Amino acid sequence: VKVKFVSSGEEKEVDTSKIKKVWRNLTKYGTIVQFTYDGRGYVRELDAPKELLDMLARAE
Amino acid sequence: AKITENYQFDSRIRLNSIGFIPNHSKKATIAANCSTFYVVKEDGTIVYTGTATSMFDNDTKETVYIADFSSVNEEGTYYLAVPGVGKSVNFKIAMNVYEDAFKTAMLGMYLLRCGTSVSATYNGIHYSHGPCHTNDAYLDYINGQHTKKDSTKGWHDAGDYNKYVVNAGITVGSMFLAWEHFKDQLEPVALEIPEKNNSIPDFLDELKYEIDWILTMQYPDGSGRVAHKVSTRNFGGFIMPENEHDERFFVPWSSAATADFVAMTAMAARIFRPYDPQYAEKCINAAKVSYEFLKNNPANVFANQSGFSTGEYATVSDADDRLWAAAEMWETLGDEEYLRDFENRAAQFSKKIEADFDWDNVANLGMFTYLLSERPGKNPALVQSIKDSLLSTADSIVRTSQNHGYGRTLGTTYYWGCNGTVVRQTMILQVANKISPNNDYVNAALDAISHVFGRNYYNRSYVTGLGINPPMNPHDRRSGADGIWEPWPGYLVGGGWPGPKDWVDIQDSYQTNEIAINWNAALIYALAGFVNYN
Ligand SMILES: [Ca+2]
Ligand SMILES: [Ca+2]
Ligand SMILES: [Ca+2]
Ligand SMILES: [Zn+2]
Repeated sequence: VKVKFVSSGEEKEVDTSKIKKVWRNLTKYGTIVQFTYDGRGYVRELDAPKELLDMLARAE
Repeated sequence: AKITENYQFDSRIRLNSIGFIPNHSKKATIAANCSTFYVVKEDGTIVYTGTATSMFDNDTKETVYIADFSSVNEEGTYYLAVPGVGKSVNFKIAMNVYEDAFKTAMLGMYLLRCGTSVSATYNGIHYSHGPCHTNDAYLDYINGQHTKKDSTKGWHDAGDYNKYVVNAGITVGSMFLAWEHFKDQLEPVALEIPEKNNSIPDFLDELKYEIDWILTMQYPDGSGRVAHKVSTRNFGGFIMPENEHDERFFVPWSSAATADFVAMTAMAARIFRPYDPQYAEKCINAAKVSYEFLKNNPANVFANQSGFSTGEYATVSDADDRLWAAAEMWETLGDEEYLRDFENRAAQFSKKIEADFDWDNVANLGMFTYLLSERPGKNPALVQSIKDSLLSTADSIVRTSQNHGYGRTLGTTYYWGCNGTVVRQTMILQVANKISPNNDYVNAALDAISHVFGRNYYNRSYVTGLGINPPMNPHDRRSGADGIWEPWPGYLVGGGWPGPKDWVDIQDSYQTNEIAINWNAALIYALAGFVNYN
């Protein structure tokens, strides 16, 4: 599936098949899911497709 | 011999724009092909000729050239001249080179005070505001009653004005550890604060203004639960704090806030006793009430704060917070019960010391207190396991900084607030150096400092009002709402992420360009070790 994310002021999309690393940060507001792909991006946890969240859980 | 060419500043020559200390490391990163370099006094006298060495900066994916001028050890003002490139900004070499920056970071804390007017003149610029948030705070969300219980004072947390216990935890803890670690260095220091003529060391006066607020956060029912924050319902706009009239509320308790409270107040009790013994007794009695609650209610509890839209600071676990609380109760009081709590908790950490830590993961503070205590009775094996983890982790930070093209202790890791962690890592390095003296640890601490003062990709200081091309546009309401071009001084901005080039110095970027008490506290600890230094 497609992960939509904003980078350098542009709406961008990446399919999770092309996503390499996935990990989390806790901010003062909630969780961010960072990733790399064949590029860097992030989404808020609540904006993440479950498939990305599955990948995070496996990496963890 | 004097330089014979006229050198112009070149932004590819990146170094600590404050300067350097005799007998410590001094490096520049030159993001340009070069070889020879000179260190030059202001009149053009050459004091050193060297050869820069190539290194791949894996972080930015480019080769940089490292100019190592550590052997220059005569106090003065200098610049680096690099044939084919240009010159650096001027810098100082001096034993006291960081004292002004320390005092400026402390000024930032003063200027964050809530419940009072503040005023300071910095670089000829008068920063001020009138008394704010003098009606803190109402109990409706705690007990249903529109009753005010005094919750004034403390520091505004960040670019907003709300006050959060969990973030106060790492902030106050790190600053109290600067005091304990560096007491003889900090106790004589005078600051630009209203309490400059009292009988209390000025560093501690600033902390007392925060502890005065923390002490108000226990529930009025006497249970020992600690409210998570004092907040407006929603974020206010870019207005001066004295113009924010919306009601502020105590927010329902969390177990982490409660544990952080115990740690902070137990530290305050031992720290303030020489100076304000009645206050010290108040602090320890309050710590005991909340510790007893924690003993009787072991579960992790998140604050019920979804009726608010301000900072959450919802640490995922309180296990680290409870470990820290036990350590501090033990160090202040010495009772076997507190030691036993601490040791039982600590022995279960698989990794005793973590390199990357902040408000969510405060166990390192308790590990530090435990390890450095002079009290008898510690389990020898647990001491050794913590010690080994400390030294292993410090050694890893040294390697990371040596292998990074800009000396960044945190390597290639970037996230919201990561600039604070870069300097917070100086705690690990300085505690390691107390346990096992090693100049590499101290030099790595100075690499962290140098990184936030201009030895970085951007060639910029990350601290408002200091060094080369500092941040001008923090996500900071006072700075945005006042009549002054330069932002309020002395604040370490949070930093860019996800990448090493992603900082944007624009007011809208709360993600990369906010301020925060926990970031300033880390900077304060880092600089404190170099105040009144030998
Ligand atoms: Ca004083
Ligand atoms: Ca925690
Ligand atoms: Ca302004
Ligand atoms: Zn205020």
